[PDB]
Amino acid sequence: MYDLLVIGAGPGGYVAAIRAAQLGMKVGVVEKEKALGGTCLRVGCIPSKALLETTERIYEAKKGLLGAKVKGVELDLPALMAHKDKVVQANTQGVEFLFKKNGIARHQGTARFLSERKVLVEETGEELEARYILIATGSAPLIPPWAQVDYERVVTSTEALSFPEVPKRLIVVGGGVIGLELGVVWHRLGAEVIVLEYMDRILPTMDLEVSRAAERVFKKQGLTIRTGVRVTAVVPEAKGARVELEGGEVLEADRVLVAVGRRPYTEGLSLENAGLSTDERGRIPVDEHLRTRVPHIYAIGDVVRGPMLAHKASEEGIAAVEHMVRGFGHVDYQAIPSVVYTHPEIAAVGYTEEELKAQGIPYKVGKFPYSASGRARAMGETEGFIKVLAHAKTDRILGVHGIGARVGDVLAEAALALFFKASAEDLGRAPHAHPSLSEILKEAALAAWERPIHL
Amino acid sequence: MYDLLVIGAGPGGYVAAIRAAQLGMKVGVVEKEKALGGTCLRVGCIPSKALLETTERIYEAKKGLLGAKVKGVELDLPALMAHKDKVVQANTQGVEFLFKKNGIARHQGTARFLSERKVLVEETGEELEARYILIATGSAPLIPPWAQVDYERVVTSTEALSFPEVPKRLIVVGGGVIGLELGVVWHRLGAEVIVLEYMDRILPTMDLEVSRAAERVFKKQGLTIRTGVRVTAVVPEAKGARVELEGGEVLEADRVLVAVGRRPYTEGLSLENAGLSTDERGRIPVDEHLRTRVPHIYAIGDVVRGPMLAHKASEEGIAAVEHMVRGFGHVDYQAIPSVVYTHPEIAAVGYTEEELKAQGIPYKVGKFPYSASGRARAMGETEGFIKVLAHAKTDRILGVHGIGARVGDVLAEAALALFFKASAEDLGRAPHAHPSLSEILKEAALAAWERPIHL
Ligand SMILES: Cc1cc2nc3c(=O)[nH]c(=O)nc-3n(C[C@H](O)[C@H](O)[C@H](O)COP(=O)(O)OP(=O)(O)OC[C@H]3O[C@@H](n4cnc5c(N)ncnc54)[C@H](O)[C@@H]3O)c2cc1C
Ligand SMILES: Cc1cc2nc3c(=O)[nH]c(=O)nc-3n(C[C@H](O)[C@H](O)[C@H](O)COP(=O)(O)OP(=O)(O)OC[C@H]3O[C@@H](n4cnc5c(N)ncnc54)[C@H](O)[C@@H]3O)c2cc1C
Repeated sequence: MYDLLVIGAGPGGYVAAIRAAQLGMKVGVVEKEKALGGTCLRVGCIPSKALLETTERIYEAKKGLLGAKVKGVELDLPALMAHKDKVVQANTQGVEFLFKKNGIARHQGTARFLSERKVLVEETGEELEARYILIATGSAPLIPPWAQVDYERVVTSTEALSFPEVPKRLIVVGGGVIGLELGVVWHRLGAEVIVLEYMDRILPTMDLEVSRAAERVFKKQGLTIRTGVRVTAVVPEAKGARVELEGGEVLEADRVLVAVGRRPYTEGLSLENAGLSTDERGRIPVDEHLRTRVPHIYAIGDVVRGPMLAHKASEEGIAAVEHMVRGFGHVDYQAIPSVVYTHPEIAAVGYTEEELKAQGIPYKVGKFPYSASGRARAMGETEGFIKVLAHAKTDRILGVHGIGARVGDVLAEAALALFFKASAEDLGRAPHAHPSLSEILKEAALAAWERPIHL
Repeated sequence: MYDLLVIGAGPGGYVAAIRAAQLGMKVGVVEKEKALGGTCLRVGCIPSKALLETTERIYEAKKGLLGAKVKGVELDLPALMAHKDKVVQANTQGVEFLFKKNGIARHQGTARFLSERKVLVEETGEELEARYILIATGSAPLIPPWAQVDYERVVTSTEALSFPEVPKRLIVVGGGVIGLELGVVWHRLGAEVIVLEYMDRILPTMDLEVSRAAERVFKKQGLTIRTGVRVTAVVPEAKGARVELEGGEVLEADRVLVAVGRRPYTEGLSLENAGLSTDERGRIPVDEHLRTRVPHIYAIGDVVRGPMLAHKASEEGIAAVEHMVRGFGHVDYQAIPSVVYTHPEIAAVGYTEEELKAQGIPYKVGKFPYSASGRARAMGETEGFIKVLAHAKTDRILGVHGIGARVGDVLAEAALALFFKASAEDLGRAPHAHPSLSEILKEAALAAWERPIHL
């Protein structure tokens, strides 16, 4: 039998499988979709970043380039979508390559538990046994009952990656990362975009300061952002769709993207046959080693608690399989960055000010603006900042947060510093290339420690 | 009198002055040029990066943007140069702001030693005394006797930042960082550029594998690069200039940039009156705390040994003044990155393979290509790599090197890892955002340690 059977071939599942193979396990993977790579590769991170990177270049050329006159920039939607598809194709084929290289067996079908040690692949009729089972079934779009999604006029993120033309009017229901990113993609191509959010801010996982800054920037760019608004219905119409709000207001658009969250996905898994159940939010409860209540069955990624991120899922996959083989594993949740791939980028790592205040932890704030950065100035960027939060007594970095050009790339270093349990002093004293955006992080760190040089 | 008198207001001097004021010293600074910021801000890092960032965007638009049909792009050189000037001016005014904020006194003129403790500001006639003196006089372009520089047709980097029109043909004599960067700027604007280097490689401070890749990339972009050639004369002509090579070959061009290096600058300083002298290369010898042989006189930056980089100078400035006040101070030379701000960027930190082999240090190589990167592919980038060198016994990161889009940004993280004396395993295990160019570093690190997930 298998040593490890993995259900799902997303970031969590497929990386777990490769690591397990590296540890000497005989591994099988069941995935119901034809291509490997999960939500992230097929309809998530990869296609969305393809669209974001390319539209960003297009948008900047349309606004004008410093030192030049651009005579014309015409969207070529077939070419834009072809690039997206080619990037996805290359990535999924890469996972296939790595499975074959690492000797990982793959089954195509919906895995369903028969017992705690046996799983049916419903399509092939195969019954598979394993010593360890790793549930990595991911998530799915949350579709509230009031949202009548027809996958045409009222859509999820998947269809929003592939609109057959630019929507004259797009409404995004939900002010989270996914909807905002896709809102920006189509706004750059000429769509009038309106974002509706029930909560009193967008990007709720970010530090409040960063959420507020993000809203200002996107409004300046020309998106309409409306927080504190409860959508009561979304209904398709003949050649568009309407969005009803609490109080009677009705908005009309050509497409409406329903992006109010994602829910852990366990449909068709028959968890009950393994002696398992989901909690109130649909998650599979796990302990600190990612074991369910049945000790040889682990769960990771979007199907369990924690930030619904690809690299969160993969790190949990690594820790789970390392625990299976060695009896020890661990994920440093405080070193996992969360990034929004708009321009400017928006990011968070470690604790927000809100979380520190709630936990009663005393801290110092260090902040350095992009306006004081030589490199940012050189690029024609002036807006944004990075903020370092450090413990008031120990100087330990507790969190790093920012908004600005490439801030996600810059905060890669911040995540490393957190992983290294760095002090603000040590981050700020470390050499940083001049002139570079990393110097913004350096000065922010110095400011948290004591004082910066350049403020 | 002053506690500290600093000679030179470049990255070394001006940062040292701010740090010194922070430590409670009474500080004066003598600078002969009207504007503060030194070579770097006035005629170096800042103007060159302004030109590089802006021409990069113009050049991409000329080549075509993914998902668009782009018409021809028309250069506006007055607008390009206006941006450069505006960036420089904001940066030099920033230094003025910080001097005033920190209570640093400034003198305009050439400093010249009268004794070990007294310095004449020649143009104001002031005789200035100090407890500590910090020589941060920088460097100047190396002009070999065979190069007849008239600062019009045959020029240094300073004039090459401000050519009145795009030269139809530009020849760059010297294949180092500064010449290559400026060659690329004008090439993007339509110049036929030829780079001549005496050594058998360009970018001699890079890892040899990286130098070779750089040569291939720039040739493919359309630069002519000729290594192994000795220029024997450069002479201005009426409407151009000629470059003679050993053996009789003569090249002709509209402008010739002589960028064969920079030399430590101590002209007019009368070092001998301080009881000091320069070595054979023109450097001021210093000990491990940056003291000259006269222990209250320190020297830093381009005027002393080590990489001639702005952040190297400023770090030595911090270390020198922390030694004056506290008797501490430290510079981690192994963590200082050297970056070339072309596209793709080119970078090095810590030891090259050549240095490791020369020193007999056993090491492992880990390499991950941009071709395997999800984020890189989404951007339309496929070329380049990052390479991590780790000690064969201890797994200590010894060096990190790369070429690729934004590789300098990515290697900010590598510099931090080196500063923390971390292992390849430490770096490779750290969470990294997906999809991001930083994952290229992560996978290279894991490959150095043992094996990556994605190869
Ligand atoms: C548009 C969009 C953009 C995103 N952008 C980013 C981003 O840039 N960065 C980031 O970190 N995250 C991003 N995400 C989130 C990211 O996609 C998820 O966090 C990630 O995919 C979670 O990985 P996972 O392995 O837990 O689950 P998934 O990637 O969802 O994989 C689960 C797999 O399990 C399969 N499956 C489920 N049940 C069964 C069954 N019973 N039998 C067989 N197979 C089954 C599914 O077909 C699926 O392929 C984005 C998401 C969306 C939709
Ligand atoms: C075109 C170009 C591009 C560059 N790009 C980069 C890059 O992007 N990144 C990087 O790290 N480095 C770059 N550099 C190198 C960088 O400029 C130097 O490493 C840096 O300026 C060194 O700082 P410093 O303080 O030692 O000397 P400097 O910046 O040269 O400052 C010395 C100052 O001392 C003054 N001075 C000298 N003698 C006297 C005297 N006796 N009295 C009064 N004043 C005096 C000079 O006028 C000068 O302003 C570049 C250089 C060039 C020219």
